[PDB]
Amino acid sequence: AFAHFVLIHTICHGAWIWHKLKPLLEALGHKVTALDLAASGVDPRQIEEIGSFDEYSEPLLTFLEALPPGEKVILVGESCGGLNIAIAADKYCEKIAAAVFHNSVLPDTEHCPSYVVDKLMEVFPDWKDTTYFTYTKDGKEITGLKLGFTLLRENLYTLCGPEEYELAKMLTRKGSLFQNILAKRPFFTKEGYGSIKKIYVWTDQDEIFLPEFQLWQIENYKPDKVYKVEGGDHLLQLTKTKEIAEILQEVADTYN
Amino acid sequence: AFAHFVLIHTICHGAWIWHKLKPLLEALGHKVTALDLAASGVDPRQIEEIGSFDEYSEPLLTFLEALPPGEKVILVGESCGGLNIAIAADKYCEKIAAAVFHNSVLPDTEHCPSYVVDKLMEVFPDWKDTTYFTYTKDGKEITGLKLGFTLLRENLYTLCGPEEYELAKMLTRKGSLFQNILAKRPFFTKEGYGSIKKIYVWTDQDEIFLPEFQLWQIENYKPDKVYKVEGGDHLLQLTKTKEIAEILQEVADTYN
Repeated sequence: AFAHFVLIHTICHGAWIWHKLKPLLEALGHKVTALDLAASGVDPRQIEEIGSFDEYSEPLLTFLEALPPGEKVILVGESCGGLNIAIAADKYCEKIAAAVFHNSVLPDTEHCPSYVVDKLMEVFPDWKDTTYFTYTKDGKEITGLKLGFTLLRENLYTLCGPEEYELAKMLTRKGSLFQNILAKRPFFTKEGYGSIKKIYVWTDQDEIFLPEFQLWQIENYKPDKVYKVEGGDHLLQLTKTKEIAEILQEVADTYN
Repeated sequence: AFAHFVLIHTICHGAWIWHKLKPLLEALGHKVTALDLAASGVDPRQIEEIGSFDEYSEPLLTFLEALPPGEKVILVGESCGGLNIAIAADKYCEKIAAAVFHNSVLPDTEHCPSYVVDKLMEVFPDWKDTTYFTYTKDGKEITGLKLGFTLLRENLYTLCGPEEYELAKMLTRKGSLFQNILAKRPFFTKEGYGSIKKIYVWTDQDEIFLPEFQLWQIENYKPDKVYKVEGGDHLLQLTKTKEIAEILQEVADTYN
């Protein structure tokens, strides 16, 4: 079967991270939308204009709003994209056939929104040459960051080619986890986010979202289906593009 | 020998177009700077804020200004990047060891700045699905454009892979040729731009900067050296990356 996939990048990243997977999915006959979230990729906004993970998700929310009644899509989020998925699901669960997590955070409904993010910081505390800054928006102090080039090279693009890593150095922008804002945000709902089908894709060779963290998330919030890709790195859409497309095809044939 | 190359993208493009060539040049021991011009790539400005090709060149001019006395670089421009080179040379000729034109416009000093651009429009009048718009800046009506996806696919990324073409669809932004502004701009000088060494690189398989146009430019303003690459397409830094690096190495060993 064919499906309409909506690819969601992580903070500091942009739609460009999906430049290899998107054409492959289309070669399978699927419809693919790869969005730039607020202040990401070529979006015109700067991070200082964004005050929460929800505002950061605007482009995704607006896209879903534009979907005619009856049209469903399969969301695919990488790394922190899982949070965008949760936010979107509490607003448009009926338009989501399923959500696919790609080495991504997996929020739940029993703990506050920042729960898995706080856990991630515990498992991976050293972000190496990543730099941080602060700005104020809507009366709150937000911590912004810019992923370090060494961190990118060693933990994210571990096995990616130098041509792919180059795009990261040229295109990655300042972003934020809005961690303190997530902590005070209303919990994700059981009726919205809790009701959607969730497929968890990962590899134990991920050098940033370590096995301890990912296995911890799976035990914390049981996915409907779990796919483990052998080898590759954190950026499976670059190092295991073909494998990811095959998994997404199966998801398309399973959930609608 | 080693040199410091400054790669300059064309309008509607960004530094990302050099993601393959930059690491290759560095693997040869060179220092490489790939800039995002105004309102291009991840530059924060929008095209409506730019009123001339000179303002558009700001990032290049600012970069050259920051070069300590005695430090020279080799400029490499693609397509319309040749105009940025001419503008930069009339301000920092002493900091330019040489300029390399990569399937690029080659301005002269005998005709107005828009001369070769006007000729290009005559040789390649149909830009297919490219769209146009107008905005006003500093009392002038400027024609902006957004390269059509079909034009990109068929004439620019002719022989490039679908993964490279995807980046173009995801990253290309609105831009402008500032043609009417160039027409009224003071002529490029013989003492500045006219004095720098110019190396012309091209391929007769270019589907947008056609052989008629490029051979016309070579006859119009005789380059110090001409390199013709067999095969490939308009984007030789993607389809003939290795060949381009070898040519640039020879340039580095020739001009300093």
